[PDB]
This record gives sequence, structure tokens and C-alpha cells, in this order.
Amino acid sequence: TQRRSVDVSSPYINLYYNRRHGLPNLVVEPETSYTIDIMPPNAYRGRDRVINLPSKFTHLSSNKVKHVIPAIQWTPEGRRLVVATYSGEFSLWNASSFTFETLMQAHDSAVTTMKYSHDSDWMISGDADGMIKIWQPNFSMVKEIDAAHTESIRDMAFSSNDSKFVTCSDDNILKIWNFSNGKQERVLSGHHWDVKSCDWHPEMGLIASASKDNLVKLWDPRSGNCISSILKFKHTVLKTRFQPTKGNLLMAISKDKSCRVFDIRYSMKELMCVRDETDYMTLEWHPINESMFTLACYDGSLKHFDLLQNLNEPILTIPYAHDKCITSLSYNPVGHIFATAAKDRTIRFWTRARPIDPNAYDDPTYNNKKINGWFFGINNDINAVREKGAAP
Amino acid sequence: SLIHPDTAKYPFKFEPFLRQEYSFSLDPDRPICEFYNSREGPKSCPRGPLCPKKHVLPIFQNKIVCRHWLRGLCKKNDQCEYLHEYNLRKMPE
Amino acid sequence: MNVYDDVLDATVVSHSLATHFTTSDYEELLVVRTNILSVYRPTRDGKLYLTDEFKFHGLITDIGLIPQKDSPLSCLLLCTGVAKISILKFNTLTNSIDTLSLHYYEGKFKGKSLVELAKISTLRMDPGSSCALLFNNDIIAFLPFHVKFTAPSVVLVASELYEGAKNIIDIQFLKNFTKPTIALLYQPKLVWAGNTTISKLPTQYVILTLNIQPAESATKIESTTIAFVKELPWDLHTIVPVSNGAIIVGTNELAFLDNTGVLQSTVLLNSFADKELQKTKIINNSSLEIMFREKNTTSIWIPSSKSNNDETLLLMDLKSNIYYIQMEAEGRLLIKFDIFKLPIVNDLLKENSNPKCITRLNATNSNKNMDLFIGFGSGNALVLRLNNLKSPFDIELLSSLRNVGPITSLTVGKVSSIDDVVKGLPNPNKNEYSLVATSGNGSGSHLTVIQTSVQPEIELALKFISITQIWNLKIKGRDRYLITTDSTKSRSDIYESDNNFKLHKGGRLRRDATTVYISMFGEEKRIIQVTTNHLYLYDTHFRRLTTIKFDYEVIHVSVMDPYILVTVSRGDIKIFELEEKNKRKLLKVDLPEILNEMVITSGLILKSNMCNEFLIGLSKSQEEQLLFTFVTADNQIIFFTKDHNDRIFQLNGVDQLNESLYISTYQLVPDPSIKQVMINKLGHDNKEEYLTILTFGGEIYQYRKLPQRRSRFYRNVTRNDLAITGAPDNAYAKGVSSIERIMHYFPDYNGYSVIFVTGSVPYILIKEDDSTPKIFKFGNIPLVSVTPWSERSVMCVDDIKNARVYTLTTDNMYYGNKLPLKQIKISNVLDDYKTLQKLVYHERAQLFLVSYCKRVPYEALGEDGEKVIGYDENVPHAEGFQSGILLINPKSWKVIDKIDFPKNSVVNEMRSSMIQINSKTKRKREYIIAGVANATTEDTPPTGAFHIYDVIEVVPEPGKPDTNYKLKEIFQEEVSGTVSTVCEVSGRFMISQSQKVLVRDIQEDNSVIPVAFLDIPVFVTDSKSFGNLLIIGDAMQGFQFIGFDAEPYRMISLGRSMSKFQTMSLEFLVNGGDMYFAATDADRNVHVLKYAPDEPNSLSGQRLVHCSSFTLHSTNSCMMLLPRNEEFGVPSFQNVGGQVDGSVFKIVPLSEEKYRRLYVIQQQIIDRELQLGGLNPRMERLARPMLDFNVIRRFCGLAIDRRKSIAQKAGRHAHFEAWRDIINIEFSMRSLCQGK
Amino acid sequence: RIRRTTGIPKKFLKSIEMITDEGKFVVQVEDKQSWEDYQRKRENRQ
RNA sequence: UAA
Ligand SMILES: [Zn+2]
Ligand SMILES: [Zn+2]
Repeated sequence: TQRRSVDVSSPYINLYYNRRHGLPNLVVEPETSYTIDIMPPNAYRGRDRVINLPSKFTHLSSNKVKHVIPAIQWTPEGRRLVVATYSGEFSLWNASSFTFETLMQAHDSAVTTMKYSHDSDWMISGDADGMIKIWQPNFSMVKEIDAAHTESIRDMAFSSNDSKFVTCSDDNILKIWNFSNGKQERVLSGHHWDVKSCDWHPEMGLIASASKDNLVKLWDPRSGNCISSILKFKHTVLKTRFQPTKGNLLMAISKDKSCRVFDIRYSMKELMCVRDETDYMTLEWHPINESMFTLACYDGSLKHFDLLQNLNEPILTIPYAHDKCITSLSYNPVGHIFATAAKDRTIRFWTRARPIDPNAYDDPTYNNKKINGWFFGINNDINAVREKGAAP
Repeated sequence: SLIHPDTAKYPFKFEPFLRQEYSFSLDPDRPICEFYNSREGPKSCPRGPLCPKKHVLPIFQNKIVCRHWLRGLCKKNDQCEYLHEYNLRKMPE
Repeated sequence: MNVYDDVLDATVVSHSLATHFTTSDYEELLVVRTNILSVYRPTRDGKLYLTDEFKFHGLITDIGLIPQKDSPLSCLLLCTGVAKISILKFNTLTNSIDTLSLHYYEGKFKGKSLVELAKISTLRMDPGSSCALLFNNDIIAFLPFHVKFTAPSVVLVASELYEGAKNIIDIQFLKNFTKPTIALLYQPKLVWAGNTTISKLPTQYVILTLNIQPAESATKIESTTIAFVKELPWDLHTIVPVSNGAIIVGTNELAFLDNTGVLQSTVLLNSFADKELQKTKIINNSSLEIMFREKNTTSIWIPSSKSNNDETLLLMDLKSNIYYIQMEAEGRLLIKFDIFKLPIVNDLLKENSNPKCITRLNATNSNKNMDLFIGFGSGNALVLRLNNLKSPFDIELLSSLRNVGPITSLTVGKVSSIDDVVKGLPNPNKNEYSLVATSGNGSGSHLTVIQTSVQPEIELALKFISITQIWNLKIKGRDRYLITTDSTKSRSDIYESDNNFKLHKGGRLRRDATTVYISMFGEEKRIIQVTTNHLYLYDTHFRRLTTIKFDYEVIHVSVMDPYILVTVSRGDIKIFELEEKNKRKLLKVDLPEILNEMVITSGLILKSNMCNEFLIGLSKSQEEQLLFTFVTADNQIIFFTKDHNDRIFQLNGVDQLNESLYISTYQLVPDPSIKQVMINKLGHDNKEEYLTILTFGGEIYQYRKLPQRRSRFYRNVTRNDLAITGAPDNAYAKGVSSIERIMHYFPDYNGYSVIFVTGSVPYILIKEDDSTPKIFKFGNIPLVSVTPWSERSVMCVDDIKNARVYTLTTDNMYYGNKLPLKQIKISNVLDDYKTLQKLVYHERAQLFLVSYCKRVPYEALGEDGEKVIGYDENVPHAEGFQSGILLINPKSWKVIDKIDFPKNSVVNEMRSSMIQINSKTKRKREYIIAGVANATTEDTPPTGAFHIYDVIEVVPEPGKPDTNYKLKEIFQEEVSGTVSTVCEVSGRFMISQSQKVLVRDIQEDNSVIPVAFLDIPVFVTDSKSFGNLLIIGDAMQGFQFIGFDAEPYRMISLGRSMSKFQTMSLEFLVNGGDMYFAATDADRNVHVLKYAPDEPNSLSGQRLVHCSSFTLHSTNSCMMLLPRNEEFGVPSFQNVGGQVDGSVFKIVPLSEEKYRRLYVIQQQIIDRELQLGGLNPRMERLARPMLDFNVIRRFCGLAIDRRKSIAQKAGRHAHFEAWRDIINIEFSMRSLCQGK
Repeated sequence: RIRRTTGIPKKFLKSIEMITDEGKFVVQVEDKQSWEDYQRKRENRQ
């Protein structure tokens, strides 16, 4: 059987041939033969970061049982995508071919969050009943914390060395856990009402928490006391993330229809304040290129941004990216595949644009012309570019 | 030989550790232990974990290659009842 | 515990400038390779004569020139690392470079940057010499210059100069502006090939006049928008300012924008140009398919010569095609804007690619004739002469700078010593191995033999019976009377060399005593022989004419044309002069009175003009006077003339071996260290006067006489160009214990004026015209006596009474770069194999295997045979790959076998591994395993293949005896996933597939089956094995440590690097009982990590301990494990790594005590000595440290008392042991001198 | 509302005597051996 | 002998 494969092995061969021979990465021309000159996403910095924009709809996956997908997570090497379902199940999907079906039944309630360790040796998952499960990379549950939180776990983030990890729930507190023994270390007290998301700084000890009380707080993991508060959100603050690599920035979205990026190095200096007519629901920093992130909205409409290109509008909008509200985004660690999950019970994979493409920025994901099965020819096509978007 | 330096039998300080953990050594083709029995356990060998011979784990006495191990998704690890060795003739088709 | 050394210095020329840096008598050519700033004097015929070389501790990112008031010389702006400026001036008094000021900008750049900085900052200099700007990514660092030398610097984002500047592409200073006006090319919305259809004309261009207001504290700058252009093609990347405007070079267009700021015209270069999109001005459509696909296009803008309307601009793409661009403007308006490709009839530029810099050597007030120096990333840097720049053009090659291009592969094999017998006698460099590297990137791509020693051509070999020294006499310009002596038996033979060295048996020569010295005398009319206790004068026919009896036995005797100098055991000097009328007199010469009351260890008669200033009526830059030079027991070099009156001169500072020496009157603790000195001319075509000092410890010190101010000798201490051959304080006594080291000068070896140093390990001093003198190991056998032979030859006698005549091989040899380099042209006029890579040596068959890589146009095919939809056939295509294997016989360096791999195939790894073909009998065979990866697009499934080749002896084809071997493929297999690496573990080979590594074994019946299996995170970049321990590099997640087992085949994950980096190469740094790994980064960092299971926070060794980080000055292409030579002291190993800039490095592991001593010495040197560009060597390598042997080499170059003081910092005996381990590091590569 | 033991390899399930595989109900238990090995490997030189 |  012949199918659409996205492997970065040959681009890495070309890139390392160029680097070992002192040859520069030649400019790609708008022609198909120049796709061989497109380097892996990790090789592009500066003005070449525009190449690492996921804009071409590549595949559409779905489980046998159409279940709500609260969270998706790539494996730390990007080999597989872990798709948590509302039925507390883990479905893996190979990045090479977007093909797998066998389930796992991870939890008993809806898995609300997953997070792999920076060392790539440990995955923690939380569910709707407050239980926290610690998983080996082969998905062998090794440790349960039955009552980590009274309410449903909302977000969990590992420390820089993965010795600790912070969790948040519908309760108004965050608690730091010692991973080695699975014992709770301290409670981050504050955050009236409800805390919705948390994140650990990639390099140093710093905790950012988003809460229903219109607040984003910065915590000291060593002491457990809030060190600064952000008052710039006029309603409950949804998912917040620092950055994958450096952490100099911090982004938080709120359901008041505003996304804000703060410079943590300059007293939470506001950098970007972008507002949308529709509600943002989740965000995802680019794993390789700083200043680049994607916002997912309630009407679909993936919105890719760039701090250095535009501080007011997205550099690229995919308006009909999903048929319903997008719940989770997940960039591949290699950076060549972007996975999105929505309430339409579908996983949609996005790859980088091709040098020439007749259907580029004209897919049913860009024009609302989704007729019956519009992805049958975009998911069963062995090649990528395809003749000029529709399907039987 | 400068082209192929003899790096096989090198005295390493962690070699006893490699014997204790992973049951490993620096001689891949070392003779099998005449006293060790996989089912009896490590106590069957008088020399203990620090034996120059090979102490084969019971995981490698299994007959059929674990299909989940080949995908890197074996939940049983060394306790699996199927072979965790890339043996081609022992694969289940 | 490691030390880093540079086996080879960089050869790729990255920058070049023409200026008055060290002198104003002529325009010099400043050449930067990676960290060495070379000053050249370009002759009228294009030859480059090196004036002096300076080595810096950082990567020279950029260079620039700024004038200084009250001086004709110009200061130098040196850019190193990331965002650092050091202002350099040349001190004429000290003949060195002193740093005016340091300017650090990396901290401010990081402070003002949201994203990571670019690795390389870019420097731009105002043509008005009012300011310089350094920018990294939209952050501009301005360095104002006062018209107290440098005003305070201001750093700001590009958005502060102009509101719209968001993604800077290029910045340049515009010309013909009364204020420092800059031009910014930027794309507010980033656009690439896949973004063009939804984003039209994104590039913008703004012209800003800067009003810099320097103040005491800070600098205030205000920019006024002179002009702004909004709609420009997306592919514009380079601004090339001209007299009336600026040429904007793009991948597909050449836009001309005047200083007024209107896009007057543009030229479409290929089919990919923005056809029917600009549509607003003159559109010059060209079907030339010119492609400027590089980030920055190299070019030279030659101003109009006063105006003759001869302002010329020359672009140059990556394929080394020179393009002429004419701007026939009559004023503001432009007429006849076009690009013309310069015709190259003789394809002299074929061997070169990726030009880096262009500099005009000689102006001659006319742009019609131009001498251009161009540095290339792959070929030799060239000095070209362009004759008639027309829209009959002729281009000729004047000279070239040797460039080993990008060393993309490194291996050890036998280039010499294949045959154990040369002309009857054993091979002089027998059982000697050499580093062989792959050089070049395109049509010009070769094998570079990095010879550990000079291989001399033998044209005569004979066996003697018993001698200790020989002399060859040339009477009528021909070889006669080769006198031999035997010190042990007190004998002297004549051996007339006219006819097969037959015994002459004629003449009354003293046959019955040891001859100390014998040479022609009296203008070749007399023969003088100095015996143990007697001095004899003969004539051409060996008839005795004069005899002198010496009470004490003579030791040192030197002869000039009218004079002879004799020293006896009593320590007093005896100088005799031949009578001019009829010779046969040998009158005495009156010595100075003060001479007889002081001890002299050695003496010689010397001809030089160094002390002409102090002589009466001789202050002329000519007329080398005769000087009687003597070395005193206090290591003082004194000399005087024949008419000396009573005045004795002296080289000041030579007793302590100071950096600078000068002549002065000698006015008057016996510690004899200086053994022999001589002052003579060294070089190939232009001869430079050098003072060479031989110490009793075997170390050789070289001083360069300044051509101007000739009474002073200077030694470059920053440059680590002179190899270490011995140690002062009797350390390394075995280097001089067996055979006494004598320095012999030969003005004509093969046109080279060289110095021969005898001993158990001989040395030769060769100086190329474009390089400093270098100490080269000569052969691999001891040298006892060397004498001139015929013309341009010498005869050398080893320790086993074997005499053979030598000649310097100069056909493809470059005797510079710290080690002799041999260029091996594999591609000939018939078969033009492209860039060669993955070179291996088959030890059993003694053959070299290399893989060629032809760049063919790439056709994107789907999984089915049908082509991918968006294909255009009448358009230039991107280059694919096509590779094969070449079997090369080192006997003739000819390809004796070739096999070709299909389209879209690159051999990503080749090894000459020893494979166990039987687990029971343990039989091993050396197979060649090639890993072929199908270089294709991301959309197609990855595929690859691995081939196992056995070299088999076959019947040679008649005519060619070296074609007695062929490649037999014992196994091949096409596998899913690219094969990026190949490695052998414990007799079995492991290859990498897509996110997978498979270990296979070969049986006797040539059956290959996988036995092991391990998953890979992203992509395998390199893989090495140490017995049964693997290290697998990853393109994103550092590397991991794997142990391999057999019976129950296992791939045990022993550990992995805690930090995720894109590793380039891997190697093992064993360092005794422990185990360390060397990992080169894509950021030019080499990391040392250790397997420490016993450390607390290692998770039983699963977390590799990060020991040190070391920023190399160029990206590493390859690493190899080499046995380490131990001069004094379980096998030990070292790492040898090839760099893209053409440099070879090595990491030598050290023990704890050696590391402590060398770390203390290095820290002392850094803290106390003055660094060249003000760069701290510790901080430059940190962008327990790895020790830089370049810094430790400065310890060897310090003064004697300074050396003792530095060594005293930690260790009573630290001087002795420090010299011992410095010798051990310096000679660590001499394991190649002893093998099999 | 009641789950099935899909990916659980029948050895980390004990009969409770909320999730069932074939008839009789079971419950998932942590593999308190891999976690212990992780603890053992966290020890110094072990 | 399986999840
Ligand atoms: Zn045993
Ligand atoms: Zn298993």
C-alpha cells in the first residue's frame, strides 16, 4: 500500500551534507525540484523561520469511536502522537504515516492533560477525577497519585531537571510534587476562585499560573510564594505557556478575547496584545523558532503569529482549519508536523508549505467548501503537491 | 594497528558496575555460565553478579519475539513471557 | 581533562583587504583565514610575499579599515565571535599589534533581542570613515569615530531608526553622502518560495541619514528618512552600493536604486524572476539563468579612476562565475543597466567554488587592467589578472594560496612506505603512516596527504662501511672528492665522487686521523682540512702547502672564502686568513683584546648587514659585511668585523631568548644553553634573513630580521608556527642523547633555502614565500651527516651507514601550514569525479577507497514512477545526488576500480571495518561497508542501501601493474529508511535507518542477518564503537551511549547526553580507566561528556556528565580515533578532527596531575601575558575547561626567567614536568611514525 | 460509563471481587517494580 | 505461551 509519508530523514541527510562540506543552504525556488533544498525545521533561523510555518493540510485522522479529544501530545522524539480521549484512553499515531488504531485505556475518567519529561523518560497524565498517573515511555503505568487534587487536573508541567512537577486543578491552589517519590512538596497558595493552567520555566525556577480570577501569577518553586502578579486580563485566563526553548517570553490567552505576550526579563513587559472576534481556546509555541506561536479559536481558525513580523495580526490564518472548536495543539518536536484536535472528533496534521502548490492556501481549510468527504483525496494521496481543494 | 586500534579488551573502571547492572561486560562473545540458572535466579551462581561468564536473563529464553517490544511498547519489560531479542527466525511471522 | 591542539592551521580565506597596515611603502594584502591575520606584499607579477602573520584566539568574523590622524597607517577593526569589536593598531616600534580598545556587544544584543542572536554579526564601515555599524538581527550597534579615538557606542533596534524596519536583510553605507547615510533592505512580512503566491512584493528599502551626536557619556543618533521604497521582489538579499546609488542583488533579479531612492531599473536573471509582477519600470529580461542563491553575494566595486567613466562592479556567484555589471549613467538618470558573464576560455576557475572575498591588488589608476585576489571556500585562493573589461577580455592566473578546502573526511593510511626498499636501500620513511583527507567541494576536489614528515625523493642510494661525518667538495661546479671520516677509528677517506665513489687514493691528505672539517677554500683554488690537532691547506690536486699544529684538539671550525675560524678545547679562538697573492700562507687575524678573557661555546664566520649602522661609513641597506660570530657560555651572541678596532657587538636579549633582539656594543654565570647559531637567508623565491638558534636541549628558535631597521630581530610569539623539538632543562634528553644535533644550511635544496637539523629525529626548515619558516620532521630514520650534492640536492647518511641523495619534492607539495601537505589529484581530464568524501584505507590490501558525489539535477518523483505534479522542465532545477565508490591504489594514486550507485544516492558513510565472519573460530575479515542514503524530498518515503565489499587480488591488466585488486560485492541490500551512518561493533556492523539502528552479522557463506535493534530519536549524524560500546549521535537530541552484547543480542541503553544538541561528529576520549566522549555541535562547539555511573546524580550512569564545552573556530566535518604516542610512559588514544575551514585539530586526554599543571600554566599565561586582540582565550572558547594548547605554547615562547616564574606558580618541579608533558602533547601525533 | 481493559496486559489487573474486561470486574494496579527499579537506579553507584 |  502507498500512502502519504512525512519523514525528515532525507532533508537531514541533505542538511548534514551541506554543513559538513561548508555549503550554504541554497535558496528554494518556486519549483517542485527545489523541495529537496527544503531543510529540516531545526535548520531554519532568522528570516528563514517563515519556511517553518505549518500551512498545508496533510492528513485527517479519527478514532473508531468518535470521542472528545481533550489533549494531544507528541512523544518527546516526535515518533508518535498520543491522543487522549474523553473516555480515558490513549491512542497512538505514528508520525511517519499518521496510521495506528490500538487503544490503551489509560485512565477511568477523561484524560485532561498529558506532559512528557524533558529527559524524555517519564510522562505524567491527569484525568477528570484528580488522579495522576506516571508513565514510562513504553506506556507502563508505574505510579498512581489517586487524590493529587480534589477536582479535575487541569495542567501539569515538569521542572527543568524533571525532579519536580507542578499541577493545577479546579481547586484554587497549585501544588509542586517531588517526582522521585511521588510525594507532594508544597502548595502554591493564592489564586482566588479557580486556576486553569500552569507552566514551569524551561531553564530556571519560575512558575506561571492562569486562573479564573483574571490573574496570571509568577511563583518561586523554592519557597512557594507568589513573586509577581499580572493584572492585564479582564476575564478568566486560559492556557498559559512560557516558551519551549528559552522562556524569555510568556504568553497567556483569556476568554475575554485577548492574547498577551510578556517579557519576563523586563518586569512582565507587554509585547503583544492581539484581540479576536472569536474566543481563543488554546495556544502552542513553535518548538524551534522563538517568537512564533499558533492560536486556536472557537470557530477553528488556526492563527499563526510572529512577534518579529506582526504584533497586531497573525501572519497566517487558516480560517476553516477545523469544523468545530479546536481543543489541543501539538507541534512535533522535530517541528515538521503540526497536530490539531477539535470537537469535530478529528486529528488534523499540518506540514510545511511546498515551493509550488496549486492548492496552496486554497484548501477547504482556507475556503469553507467542505463537501462530503473533502479529505479523502488529501489523506489517500501518496504524493503531496497534488493536481488542482476537493475530494470524492 | 593504527588503522584498527585494539579497543576490545580495555580496562574500564565501570566494568564491575556493568556486571552488576544490565548483566553486561566488555566481551560480547564470553562463554556461558556453567553454574547460573535463569529460573533459579542470581543466587544460583557462586561467583554472584561479578561473574566473568554470561548470566542470561529469563527474558531471552522465550520462544517468540514480543510484538509490542518491536514497536517499543512492551509494558512487561524483562517480565514479559515473549522474546525481547531481535531474533528473525523466532518472530511470529 | 583534555587539551586541544591545531594539527593544521586554517586554509580557507574568508576575508581580505588592501591597505597600509604595517607599512606605508606599499599597499599590503590583509588575509584572514579563520583566526590568522596574514599580511602579504603583492608583487608586480601576482606573487604573495608574507610579511608577518598574527594568530588570534577567536574566529575573525569580519575585518575593516579606519584611518588614524597623524599616521599613514590605518587601524584595523577586528570582529570576533558574536558581536565583538577590537580596534587593532600596528606598533612599528615593537613590530606587533596592540589593541586600542575592546567593544562587547553580545550582552546588549541579547538584551534587545526577543529571539536568539545570529552566530555571525555583520560589520559595515562608512566610506567617510565617520562610523562603523555592527548588526546581528535588526539590532544595530554603532561605533562612532572621533574626527579619544572611539566615541561611546550606541546599540538600538532597527525599528528605532525607521518605524517599518522589522526583518533586516542587509544594511550598507551609501556613497557620495555628506553624512553617514545607511540603506536598509528589509521584509516586514517574511516571504519564501512557498509564500510568494499569497504575498506580493514584500521587500522594502529605506535610505536613512544618520546624525551621530557623540558625547562624553553616551552617543545620540537621529535618523532622517531620505527615501523609502515599498514594492521590491521577495528574493532581494544583498545591497551593493555604487557611486550614484545601490545595486540590490537577488536570487532572480538585479535591482538598481539610486541614492534619491527610486528603483530606476531591474534585470531579470532567470525564469524564476518576478515576471509580470513588477511591471512598473524598465525590465531587462535575461535568459542567462543566473542564480544568486547564496545568502550574500560576493562582489567588488572598483571606483572610477581619475574620471574616465570606468566605475566597474563585478558580481560573483557560488559556481565561481564572474559577472560584469555596467551602469552607464549620465547623472541621476541611468542608461544601459545590464549584467554580462565574463568569458573564461581557459577554465582556470573550474577548481574553485564559493568565493568569499574579492580585493584589487594593484590599482595603476586604470580600471581596464585589474589584479584581483579572490578567496574561495573550496578551491585555492587565487590572484587573477583581468585584462580587458568589455561588454578582447583575457584572464590569467598569477598565483594561488594553497587551500585544503573543506576537509570532509579523515583517515590514516600508507602514502609513503608502501615499498620497504627504495633503490636498494630501505625506505627512509619506512613504516610511516599519514593522515589523508578529502578536500574540495566540486570539480576541483582531491586527496590531501597531511604528511607527518617530509618525504624526500631519492635519486641515488649507496652503502658505506663505517663513517661518522661526510663532506662533498665542488671544485669546477661538480661533485668530486666526497671526504668521509670515522671519529671512532681516527680515519679519513677520499672517495672521489666523479665515478661511483671510487677510492681516489691520491694526494697527501691525512688519511690516518679524524677530520673535523674540510671544504673548498681560496675561491675554489685551495682545499683546507682541519684535523683533530692539525690544520692543513691543500690545492685542487691535494698537494700540501701549509700546516698548522694545534696544542689542543679543535672542536668548532667554520670557513668563509678568505677566512677560517678555529676553536680548540681550551676555549680560546683562532682565526686565520688566506693570503690573497698566492695563498699557501694562512696569516693570523688579530682578535679583540676583550675576546680572550671570556669563554666561547661555539663560533662561526657570518655574512650579514645587521650591524651596518654601527660600522663606520656603512649605513647602507646593502653590502653584507663579514662578522665573526661567537656564542658565549652565558648564551650571549657576539660578533665583530675584520677591522674591528676593539669593538665587539652583541645581540641583546638572546641570553633570555627575548621576543625582540637588537644589535649593540658588548661591554663586560656560565649556563651554556645555546649550542649553535647561524644567520642566513630562508625562502623560496625571495630570501629573508633569519637567525636560527639551536639549544643544547634540541629546541630550535627562529628570529626574523626586519628588512627595514635591520639591526633588530623579532620573534612572533602570538603565532604558533614553530614546532617544538626539545626542552631546555634536560627534559626530553632522548631527543639529543643518541645523535648530536647539527644545523646545516643549504641555500639551494630545490630552489628552497633550507636548514637541516641532524639527529635521531631529523628536522628540515622550509619557508614558502607565502608562509613563515616551518620545522618539518624529515623522513623517519636518523640523520647523522648531510652535505650538498650536485645542484639542488643533498646527500644524507643515516645511523646504519646508508647514504642516499635527496631532493625536495615540489610538484604538488605545500611546505606551509605547520605540516607538509601533498595534493593528490584523483580526478583527471578524462574522468572528472566530483567532490570526494568518506575516504577509507583498506589495511590488508593497502588501498584507499573514496566515494565521489556528482551533483545532478533533481527530479521529484512520487512513490509511483510518475513525476510530482509541480514540475517544470524548461527551468533550472535543484541539484540532486549521484555517488559511487572509487578504489584507489596509493602506489600510483590511480583509480583501479569503480562502481556506481543509482540516481539520488549519496554515500553517507563508508568504513573499512574488521568483521567477524565466524563466531566460533573468531575469524575476522576486513570488509568495506558503504552506507547509501537516497537523498530525496521529505514527502517521499526514506530509502537506502548498504553494500559490503571485499577487496580481492586479481590478475593485473597488462601495462598497469597496480590494477591487481578489484571490488567484490559479497552482500548488498536495499532497506527502508536512509542509511546515514555505518559502524562496526565487536566484529558486527551496525547501520542507521530512519529513526532506527540495526546490528547485523556476516557468516562464512556471506549471509547477513540483523541480530539487534534500537530506536533513534530523530536522525543519526555519527556513530562510533569502542570494542562493544556505541555512541549514536542525534540531529536534535545530543547523543546516547549504548553497550552491545552477543549470545542474547542486546542494545543496552547505558546513558545519553542530558543536553539536547545537534551533534556533528562523535568520538571516544578514553583518558585512562574512565571513559569520556567528544561531541561536536552545529554551533562549532565540541563537548566532552563522561560515563559516570558512580556519580550521585547520574541515575546509574543514564545521565552523562557534561565535563566541558569548547567553541571551535569552524564547524567540524569529521572525527577519528587515533593511538597516542607516549614519549616517556595500557594503550592510549586521541581524537583527530577535520574542519570545514581546512584546519585539522586534535584532543589529547590528560591525567589529573598533567591537567592540573597545564591548567595552572594556561591560567598564568592568560592572566599575565598580553593577548593579541585583547581576547581572553578562556572566554573565547566558552561561547574544568578543555585546555587550548595554543595558549600553552606561549609558555614555550616566553623568556627563560619568565618561563621559570610562570612554572613556579604551582609545583617546585613544575617546569620540568610541564616541559615533559608539553613535549608529550606536541609529539602525540607521532604514533603514525611507528606502525606495522 | 464503564470502561474496558483495552491496552492493559492482564497482569496489572486484579479482580476486585468501574472497569471490566470479559465478565468479571478488575482494576488496574501500578507496576510497583519499574518504579522501584527507578528508585534503585536513583541510588548512588547502584 | 500476549495487550
Ligand atoms: Zn556465573
Ligand atoms: Zn514483551
